[PDB]
Amino acid sequence: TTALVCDNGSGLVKAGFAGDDAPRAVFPSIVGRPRHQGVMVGMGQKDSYVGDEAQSKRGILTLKYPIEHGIITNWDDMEKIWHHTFYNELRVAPEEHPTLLTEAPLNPKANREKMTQIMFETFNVPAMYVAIQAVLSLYASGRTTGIVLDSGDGVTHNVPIYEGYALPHAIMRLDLAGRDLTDYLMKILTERGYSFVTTAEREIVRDIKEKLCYVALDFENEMATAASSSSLEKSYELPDGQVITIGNERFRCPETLFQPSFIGMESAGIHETTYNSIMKCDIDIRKDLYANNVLSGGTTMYPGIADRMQKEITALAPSTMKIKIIAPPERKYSVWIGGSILASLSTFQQMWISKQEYDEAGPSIVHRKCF
Amino acid sequence: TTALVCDNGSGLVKAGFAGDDAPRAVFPSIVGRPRHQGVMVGMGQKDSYVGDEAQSKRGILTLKYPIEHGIITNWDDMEKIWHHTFYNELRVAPEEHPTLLTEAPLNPKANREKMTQIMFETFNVPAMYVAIQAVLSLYASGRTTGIVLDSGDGVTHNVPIYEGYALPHAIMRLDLAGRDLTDYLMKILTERGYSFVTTAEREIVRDIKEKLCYVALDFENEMATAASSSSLEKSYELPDGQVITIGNERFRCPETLFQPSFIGMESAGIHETTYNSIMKCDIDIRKDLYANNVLSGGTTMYPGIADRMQKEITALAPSTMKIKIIAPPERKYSVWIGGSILASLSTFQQMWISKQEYDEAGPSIVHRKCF
Amino acid sequence: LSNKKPELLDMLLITNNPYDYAFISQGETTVASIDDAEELMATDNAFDVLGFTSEEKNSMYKLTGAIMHFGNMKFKLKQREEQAEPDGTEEADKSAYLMGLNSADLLKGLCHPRVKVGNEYVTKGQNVQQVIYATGALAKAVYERMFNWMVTRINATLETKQPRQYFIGVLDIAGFEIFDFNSFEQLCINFTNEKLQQFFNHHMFVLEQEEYKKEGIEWTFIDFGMDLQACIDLIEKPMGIMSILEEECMFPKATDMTFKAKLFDNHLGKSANFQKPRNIKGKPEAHFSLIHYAGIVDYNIIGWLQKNKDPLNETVVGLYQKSSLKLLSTLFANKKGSSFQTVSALHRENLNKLMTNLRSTHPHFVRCIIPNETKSPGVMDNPLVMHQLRCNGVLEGIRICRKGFPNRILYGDFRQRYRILNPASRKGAEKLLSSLDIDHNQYKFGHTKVFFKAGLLGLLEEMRDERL
Ligand SMILES: Nc1ncnc2c1ncn2[C@@H]1O[C@H](COP(=O)(O)OP(=O)(O)O)[C@@H](O)[C@H]1O
Ligand SMILES: Nc1ncnc2c1ncn2[C@@H]1O[C@H](COP(=O)(O)OP(=O)(O)O)[C@@H](O)[C@H]1O
Ligand SMILES: [Mg+2]
Ligand SMILES: [Mg+2]
Repeated sequence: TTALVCDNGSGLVKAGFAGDDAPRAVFPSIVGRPRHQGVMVGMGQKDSYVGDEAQSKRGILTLKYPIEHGIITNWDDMEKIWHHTFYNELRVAPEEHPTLLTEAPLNPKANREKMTQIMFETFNVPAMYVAIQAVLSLYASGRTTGIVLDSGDGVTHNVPIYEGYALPHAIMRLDLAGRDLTDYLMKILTERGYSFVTTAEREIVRDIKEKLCYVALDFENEMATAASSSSLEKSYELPDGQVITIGNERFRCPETLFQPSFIGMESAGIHETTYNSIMKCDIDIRKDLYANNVLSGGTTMYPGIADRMQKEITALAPSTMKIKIIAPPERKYSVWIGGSILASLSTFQQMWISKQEYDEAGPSIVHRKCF
Repeated sequence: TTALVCDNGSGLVKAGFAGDDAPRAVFPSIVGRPRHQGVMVGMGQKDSYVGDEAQSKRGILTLKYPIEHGIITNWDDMEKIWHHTFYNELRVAPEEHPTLLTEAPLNPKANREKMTQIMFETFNVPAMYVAIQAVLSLYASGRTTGIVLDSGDGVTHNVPIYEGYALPHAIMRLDLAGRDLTDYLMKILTERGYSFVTTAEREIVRDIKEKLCYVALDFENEMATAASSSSLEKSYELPDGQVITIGNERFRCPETLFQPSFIGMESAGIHETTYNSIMKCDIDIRKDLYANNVLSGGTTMYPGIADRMQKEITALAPSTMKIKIIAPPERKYSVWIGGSILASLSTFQQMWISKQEYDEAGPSIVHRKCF
Repeated sequence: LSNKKPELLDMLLITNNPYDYAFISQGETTVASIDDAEELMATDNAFDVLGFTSEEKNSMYKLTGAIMHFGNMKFKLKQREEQAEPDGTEEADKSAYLMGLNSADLLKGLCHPRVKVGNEYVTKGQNVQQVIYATGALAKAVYERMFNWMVTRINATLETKQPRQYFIGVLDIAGFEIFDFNSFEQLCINFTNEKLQQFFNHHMFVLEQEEYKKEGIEWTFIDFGMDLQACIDLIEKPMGIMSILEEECMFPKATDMTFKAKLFDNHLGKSANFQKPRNIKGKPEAHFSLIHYAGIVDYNIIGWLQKNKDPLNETVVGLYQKSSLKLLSTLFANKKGSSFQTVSALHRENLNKLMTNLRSTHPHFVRCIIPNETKSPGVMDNPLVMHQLRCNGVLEGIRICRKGFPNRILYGDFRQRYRILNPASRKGAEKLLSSLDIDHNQYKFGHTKVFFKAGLLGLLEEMRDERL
């Protein structure tokens, strides 16, 4: 029945049919509106640009993210995003395609209830389902145990799984993510003479972060090296010229994931939250969790993050146990691959929330035996 | 035809065929249920893990012993254990194989009756028999007189036998056994700061007890030595590193057998109950009983238990009397060897409880002349 | 592998030892009662004097030599990483030279496949098992495509430009093959023959219903398709054996024991056809049994997962499309994902295509059996013929025919011939048959053909001869 798979995520919307190993449509989750008056008569601009077109018109619009950290904060933008994804990108009729939606752990139940209400009453999908990001990521990695770290653009969480049995009491959620890294990158680039304030320059700073940032294995030694030598400086091409040279700010920005005190946060780094989450589990499964540390999410794609995290965990873990971190090249699209794999399974066909069952059980059907 | 010799015991089920030299299948008698929920769909975990399989999943299962002190309390779990033993560990169909069961002395008649009923109905064995765990242990030692002490994991009984004639009035049963020692080790390990509370950690504490514990010849002298010296401290590696060192708690755990007041018990020690049972018998058979003290069972495997027992009983016994304690290397499997020897006898072929006899005489036939 | 054609061995870089190739050595190296040299001479003589030339024959020999060569690379896993890297960069060079490809490019494509996500491209990590499955899938796919291309070339040589109208089809497919070690291939053959038997039963029911409508009376108007659809549903329908195997191929950590456990949890007791295996005559081992149309068949589970996975690499296909050889013709065209490809799915779709092609033509069934296991016509083994007759369903077919009223005779001929049963038009025939002490429930009156139960005509005619 070629069921549909979607991944709202945060900052990027990726969707496609089940049974594939790659999303067919990937575009930012951005809705923008014009802020100037417009003098040309007859062209008839539309009142809202959604998706990839807002990036093309980035210099005349005001970009807004409908989701802050996983939770939707502007719903009308979410119906607009879903309509765009279903019609302009995939060109499909959602009246005969079951839709699988991926949602983060530890979120308000009203969020899932409203997602199901929108799917059933606005688009009239025959069936739907809501799943956890980490479980799908572990599907895509071809594993059955191991703590998985999923750091995207909205929220970073660790979910430990052993033999297909979750450990909910050890699930930890941290709101530090890529958006905070971009904000800190602006706050640390403002000291060189480069000021990025508008929402359009958000995208430029994000591109600089994606292209020129890396995680250093050591911090103090790297700072000493950069403070004397000029081998760490690189130049970037702004969309109009005036090349900018970034020095130690390229590895100082991702250090927030390991030193969250940079942005005033109270919590500890991911290298410590993962160790704590492992230690909250039982003593008989800590070996497999130590030896099957799985990474996913776009934020975990910094060159050198895996080595630094492995070094930190080995410093924390007992010296008599091996530490292995799995970082496949396709971390960013792992969740969608896992979702497609799950939707392609035939034993999953009886776990859909049907239209009749939803009508019988109301919006509270999500938290019942059907998940 | 061939006969099966089983030994349910308490915490270790060992079985095989009659005429063999050693048991073919030995595995713990535990049943485990998944206490979590399970997020991965399609795997389809079984709802009950039985035998040594439950030992591999100690981190996602809760372990329950169907036998607490000799007697069977949960009967569905025992039926599952028997089905697993007959169909997976041995892979033999029991419809054409007589079975020889064992049980401890001084048990409720309901236990034996229900055992016989289950064996005759659920598995439809052609014949069955129940034997005392002490007579088999005496068979395996190549003796015909002398007391035997079958200190297992659930119960500790001392059955005196002279010239093949048992003395039912001198049989003494004590419930202090390996499980109580493991619980006391749990209690005294908190003294050093190590907390073992979960049922999975029971297996770990049992492993330390088996590996490191030993019986001291003199309790007070060893107390003085351990307090001043440090040569008694040994380290054990937990399944996740963080090695732990146990000192004075090494010989304190098996001292409960000789000092039952440690765990709040009122009864006297094993050495004193043995002497009391010796003097409970006649006066013309005390010499052979003194000279033929036989030890068996898993709990009697502590290094140096025989020397301490001999010293204590010699202190109790008259000075002009000779004392010998028989402790073969294979104390743990002595009962099964004796059962195999008994089932291999030609004269025993006329003592089986036939199916027709059971159908004619009801479940109460077992307490009749057909023991 | 025969040494009488040294040119092929020389250009194919073959050591003439079948044990040096894992694709061939794992089976039987050689057998008696055959001389493959004569078969090679016949085949290459046919290839030479035919529609096509010999250069493409040399290209096909090169392709089959490369297929033989793929069973040699090692693909050692890298240290401290799950990625796989090659070790024996010698057979890879030979294969690249045979296909005209770049050895470095082929190794990079095998170790690091590239997939298009959104509008960009990303690389995928693959360990030794994944690349082994990919190269096996590539080998089997290229072999099948080469065979299909050869068949198409022979066909294109064969035809002539005369107008074609309402062709006549001839088909030959092996029957219900049953051994003591039934496996996945035997299951596929049994499923195909099951579908063919279903088609035959449906055609027979259609013919019987047509006769009933011709005579205007329907006797037991129940379609025989449902009498046989149970096995097809057990095999083809979702939650069936094929679907369970397909979904187990994609599960993260799936083994054969898990496959058997899921089969038992899904079908043991739910469906009548599925049942526990039986231990008769000291057979090696069985895992599950089905009550097929020919009887109880027990299969084996081990090896199904490895031989069902068909992960077709795409970057290697793109490399194939850029070769200086016939690879462009073979791979001219190449939507379910590449990884989500299985042998069972392709077999099912091919069977469906064959069935939908055969439905449009009126069938004609011919059954062929071997009387003797040896070549001596004098002696013929009774159990073998019994098993083959049971498998072919000839007895089943005749019983289906005789279940209704197969005995039909013409009224006037009956009146003018069988009146001698008790010697001394519709109404006359009815009076004659009712005057011979015949129960009214046994026969059925019509207009042109009279329906008679089996045995009535035989008894009527055998007593008629006595009265002569
Ligand atoms: N190559 C890269 N290097 C550094 N950061 C990256 C890279 N690619 C993506 N990111 C960061 O990851 C974020 C995208 O996260 P994403 O995987 O889309 O989360 P979700 O899938 O939950 O929406 C972007 O905000 C970007 O800052
Ligand atoms: N070497 C050893 N030292 C101390 N205790 C042991 C040793 N070996 C086994 N045990 C204890 O003996 C118990 C096994 O007793 P067992 O003979 O199986 O009893 P039963 O015959 O009733 O099944 C285990 O619980 C274990 O704690
Ligand atoms: Mg994400
Ligand atoms: Mg015992």
